[PDB]
Amino acid sequence: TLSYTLGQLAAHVGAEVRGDADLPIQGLATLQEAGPAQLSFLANPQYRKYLPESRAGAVLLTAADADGFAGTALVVANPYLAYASLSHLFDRKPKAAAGIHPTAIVAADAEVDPSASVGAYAVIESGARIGAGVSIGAHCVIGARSVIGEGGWLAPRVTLYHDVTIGARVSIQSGAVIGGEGFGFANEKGVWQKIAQIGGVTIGDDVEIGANTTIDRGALSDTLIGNGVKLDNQIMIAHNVQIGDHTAMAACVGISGSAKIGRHCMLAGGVGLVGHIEICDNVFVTGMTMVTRSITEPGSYSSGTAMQPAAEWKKSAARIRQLDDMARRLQQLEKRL
Amino acid sequence: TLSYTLGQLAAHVGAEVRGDADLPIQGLATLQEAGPAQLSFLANPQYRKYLPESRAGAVLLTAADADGFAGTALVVANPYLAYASLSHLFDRKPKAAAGIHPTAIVAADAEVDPSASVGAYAVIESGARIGAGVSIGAHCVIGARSVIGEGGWLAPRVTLYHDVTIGARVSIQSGAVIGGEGFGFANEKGVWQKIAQIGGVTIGDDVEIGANTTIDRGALSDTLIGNGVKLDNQIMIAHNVQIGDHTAMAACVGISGSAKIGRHCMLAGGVGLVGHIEICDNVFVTGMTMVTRSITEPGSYSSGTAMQPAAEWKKSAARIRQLDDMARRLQQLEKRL
Amino acid sequence: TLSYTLGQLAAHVGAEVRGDADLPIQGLATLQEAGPAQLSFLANPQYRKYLPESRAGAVLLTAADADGFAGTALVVANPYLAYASLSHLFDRKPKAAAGIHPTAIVAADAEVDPSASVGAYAVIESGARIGAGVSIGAHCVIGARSVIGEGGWLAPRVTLYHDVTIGARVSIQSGAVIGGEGFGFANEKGVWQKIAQIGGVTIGDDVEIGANTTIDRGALSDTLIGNGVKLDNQIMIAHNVQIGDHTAMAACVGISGSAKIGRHCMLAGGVGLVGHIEICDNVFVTGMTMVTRSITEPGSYSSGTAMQPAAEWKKSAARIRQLDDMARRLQQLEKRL
Ligand SMILES: O=C(O)CCC(=O)c1cccc2ccccc12
Ligand SMILES: O=C(O)CCC(=O)c1cccc2ccccc12
Ligand SMILES: O=C(O)CCC(=O)c1cccc2ccccc12
Ligand SMILES: [Mg+2]
Repeated sequence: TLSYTLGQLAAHVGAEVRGDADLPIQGLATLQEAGPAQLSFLANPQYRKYLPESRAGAVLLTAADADGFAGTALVVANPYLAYASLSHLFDRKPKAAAGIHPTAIVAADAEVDPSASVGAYAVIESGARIGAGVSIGAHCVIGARSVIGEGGWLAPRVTLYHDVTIGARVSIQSGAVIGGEGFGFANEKGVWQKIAQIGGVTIGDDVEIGANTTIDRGALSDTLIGNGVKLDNQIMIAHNVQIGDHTAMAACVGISGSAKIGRHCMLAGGVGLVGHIEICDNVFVTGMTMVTRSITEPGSYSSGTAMQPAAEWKKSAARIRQLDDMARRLQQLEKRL
Repeated sequence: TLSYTLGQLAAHVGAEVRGDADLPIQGLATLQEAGPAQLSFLANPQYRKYLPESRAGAVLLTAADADGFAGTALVVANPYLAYASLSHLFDRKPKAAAGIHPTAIVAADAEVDPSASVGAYAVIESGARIGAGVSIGAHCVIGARSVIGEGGWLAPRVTLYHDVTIGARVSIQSGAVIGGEGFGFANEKGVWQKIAQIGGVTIGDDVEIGANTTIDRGALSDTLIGNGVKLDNQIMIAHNVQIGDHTAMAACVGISGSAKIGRHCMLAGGVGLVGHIEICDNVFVTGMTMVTRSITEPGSYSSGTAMQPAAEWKKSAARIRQLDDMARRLQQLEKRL
Repeated sequence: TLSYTLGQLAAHVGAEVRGDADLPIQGLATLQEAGPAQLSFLANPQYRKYLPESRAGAVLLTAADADGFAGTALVVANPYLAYASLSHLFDRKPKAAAGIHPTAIVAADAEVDPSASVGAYAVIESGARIGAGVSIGAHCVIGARSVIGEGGWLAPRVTLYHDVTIGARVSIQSGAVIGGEGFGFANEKGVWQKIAQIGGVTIGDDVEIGANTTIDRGALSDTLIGNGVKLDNQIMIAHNVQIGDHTAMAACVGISGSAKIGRHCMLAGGVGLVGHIEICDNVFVTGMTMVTRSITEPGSYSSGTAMQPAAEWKKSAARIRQLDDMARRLQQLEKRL
C-alpha cells in the first residue's frame, strides 16, 4: 500500500495539524465510510450532522468545523480543494516509465521526446511529435503531423487522426476519437455527396477528454477546444465547434457544427446544441436541454418537462392538447360580460 | 450448416413433439419469414392471425395454440423462453478455443486459467486474473489487478482499467470501457482541478455490457453493478453509481454520479438520471425521460411531450407561452360573477 | 503543399474562368477567412453581403453573383456542390497504398484483393473477403465471413463481427462497431435470459458510418442499411432496424429494435425512435425528438419544449401543473352564464 503521515499530507496542501502529525494514513474516504487508517473531509455544510460518528483517523476541516472536534483534524481554507489535491497521492493507476515498446511502430519523420513512454502495439504516423513526459497507452494510434504537448496522458485505444494539435497536460480516457470526419454532405438531387474534411483540430492546455468521446476535425478551419476545458464521457463535438477556456460539459452532450461556447460554461448531461449559435460566457444549461438559439444573457437555461407517473403524464399531455378549446371557451366568455 | 432434429431440440427445452421428431431443422425464423427447414414460435397473442400461413417446418406453441394446428408443433409452457433457449444452438459466432496467442502480452504477476483463451494482440497487466473458460478477444486490454470470473466472454477491443472486479458469465460487446476516470474536478476560482479517481469497479455475475458503453471507476468507493444486470449499447454509468440485481437499461441511457437504482428496474432508451438520487425497486422509466428526484413508489414514470407535426408543435408552444394571460384573464372573470 | 491552377480546378467541376486560369490555388476557405492563395464560394444567399471584402484569390459563384464582381470568379450552377467536389483535391488524409502489413493477421480462408491495403496489427478472420481498392486501417478487426465491397475506407480501430455484408464505397470512422449483440433477453420470473443474436448485418453501397457509432446484428433476419445512407457519430442502431436509401441521421440518434425508416429521411441530432414503428419516405425529425408512433404523412415532426431561463421554466412547469383547476374553474363559469 501507499501510506503517508498527516504531516507529509499537511505539507502538500499547507494545513495545520490539530492532533499528532506522526499518525500514518493509507487512503481517503467519505465521512461515514472512513476507517481509522483514512483521511476524510467536510466540504458540504449538509453532512455537518455526520462528522462526530465518523471512524476516520483524520478529517480535512475549515477552522470553524474543526473547533470543539473530538478527533484529530487537518485545518485548511477549502477542505474539498485540499481533498482534490491529496487524492493524487493515493492514485494506484500504473505509470509505464520512459522508452518505446519494441511492438509500437514509429515513422522515421516522428520526433518522440526521450522522457515519454509509448505502450504495446502503439502506432505513430509520419510527422508526429510526442512532447516531453507524455504517456501514450497500448493500441493508441497517433495520426500524421499530430502533436501532444508535454505532460499529456493518453489512456490505451485512443485514436488521433492526421493534423490534431494538442497543448500540454492533456488527459484522454480510452475509446476517444479526435479528428474524425463528421457529417458533411451536399444534396445532389436527393443523393448525399461527400464534402471532404480538410480542417484539423486544435486543443489548448490542461484539457480532459472522457471515454468514447468524439471530436470532429474542421471542414476548412480547425475545431477549437480552449484551455482547461473538461469534457466528460460519450460526448460528441461536431466539426468547427469552438469551446471557451474553463468550459465543463457533462456526459452524453452533443454540440452541432460551428457552435461557439464562451468561457466558464457548464453543460449538464445530454444537453444538445443546434449548429451555428453562440453561447456567451458563464451559461449553465440544465440536463437534457436542447439549446435552439444563441444565448447573450449569462445565467441558467432549461427545456424538458417535470417527471410524473406515466398515468399523470397522459392526463397532462391531454390537458395540453385541449389548450385551444380553453382559449376559444375563454374568448366566448370574454365577449359576454 | 448446424442442423438438429425436432427431438434433439425438444430435449433441450423439454417439449412434446406433435408431428415427427425425425424432421431436421437448420435455424430459427419469425412466423412469416420461416421456411420448411426452420423452427418458429408464437409468443405474441397478436400474431395468432399469422400462424396458419407460416411455411415454418415446425412452431414452438403453447398446448392452446397447437390445438387443431395444420403443421408439426413443439408444445411448451413459454414458447418465447423456449425460443430464447434454442437460439444458442444456431449461434454461428466463432469460439477461439483455449490457449494464449503468441502476440498477446501477459505480465508474470497475471494468473490466466489454462481453460481460457486470449486472442491476437491482447494485453494483460500486472496482477491480472483470467478465471476459467473465459474468452478474451483480440486487442482487449485488461488493466492491473482486474479480475474476470469464469465463463466471461469479452469481445475484441474491450478495455478494463486497473482494479476492475467482475463476477462470472460476464458478456461485454466491443468498444466497451470499464474503470475510466469520469468527470471529477473542483473549481479553484474558475479553474477545474483534477480529483483523481481512486475507487475501482465491482460487477456481479451474469452481466451484459453492450458496445461503446462506458462504466466509470469510483472516486473513493467502487462503482457497483449487481447480478444479472443487462446494459444495452452506448450507455454511460458515472463514478459511484449502484445498480440493483436484474435491472435492465436500454441503449444511450446516462446515469450521473452516485445515483442508486434498486432491483428489477427498467430504463427505456436515452433515459437520464441526475446524480445523488435513489430509485426504489421495480421502476419503469419511459424513453428519453430525465429523472430529476428520487423515486419511492414502484411503477412507471415519464417526461417529454407528444410528437406533433412541427407546425402544430409551434402552435402548442405558443398556446403554452400564453398560460399566464389565460390565468390573469381567468382571475378577472373569477372576480365579476 | 498540394496546389492547382484555377483551370485544373474549373476542369474538375466544368466551370467558366472569369479571371485568369493560370492563378495557383493551395486550399479552400470560407468567404471571410480566405486568403489570396485560396478558392472560396457563395452558397448562402445570406453571406451575399460578405463577398466584396473577401481576400479570396477566387470564388465559386453562380453567374448571377459573379456579374459585376471585383475579383476573379469560377462560374457554376451550384457553387456548394462544386465546393463539395473540389474539397477532395485538398484532402491531406494519408492513403497507405496496396499490400498487407507483416503484423496484420489474415486467415487462410480469407480472400483479400491485391489492390487493397491492410494496416498495422489489423486482424481478418476465416471466410473474410476484402474487395478491390479497399483500405483497412490499423487495429481494425474484421470478423468471420464479413464482406467489404470495393472502394471501402475503414479508419483504424473499426470492428466488424462475423456475418456483416457491406456494399461498395463504404466510409467508416474510428471506434465504429458493426454486428454487435444488442439487448435481447427474455424474463424468466424476473431474471433476464440471453436470446442469442443469429442474424447478421447488410449495408448497401456509398454508406457513411461516423465514429463510435454502433450497428447491432439481427436477432434472426439481418439488420438492413440501404444505399447512400449517411450516419453521423455516436449513433446507435438496434437489431433488425431497416433504413431506406439516402436517409441521413445526425449525431447521437438512437433507433430501437425493428424500426423501419423509409427513403430520403432526415433525423436531426439525438432523435430517438421506439421499436416496431414505421417512418414513411421524406420525413424530417427535429433534434432531440422522441418518435413514439409510426409516421405516414411526409413532413416535419417535433417533440420537446422551448428553452427558457431556468426561473421562467419553473413558472411554466407550475402554470402547467394548474391546468386541471383552470379547466375546473372554466367549467364552473361555463355553467353560470
Ligand atoms: O447530475 C448532476 O446533478 C451533475 C452532473 C450531470 O449533469 C449528469 C451526468 C450524467 C448524466 C446526466 C443525466 C441527466 C442530468 C444530468 C446528468
Ligand atoms: O423501444 C422500445 O419500445 C423498447 C427498447 C427501448 O427503450 C429503446 C432502445 C433504443 C432507442 C430508444 C429510443 C427511444 C425510446 C426507446 C428506445
Ligand atoms: O444542428 C443543426 O442545425 C443540423 C445538425 C444536427 O441536427 C445536430 C448535430 C449534433 C447535435 C445536435 C443537437 C441538437 C440538435 C441538432 C444537432
Ligand atoms: Mg444521447
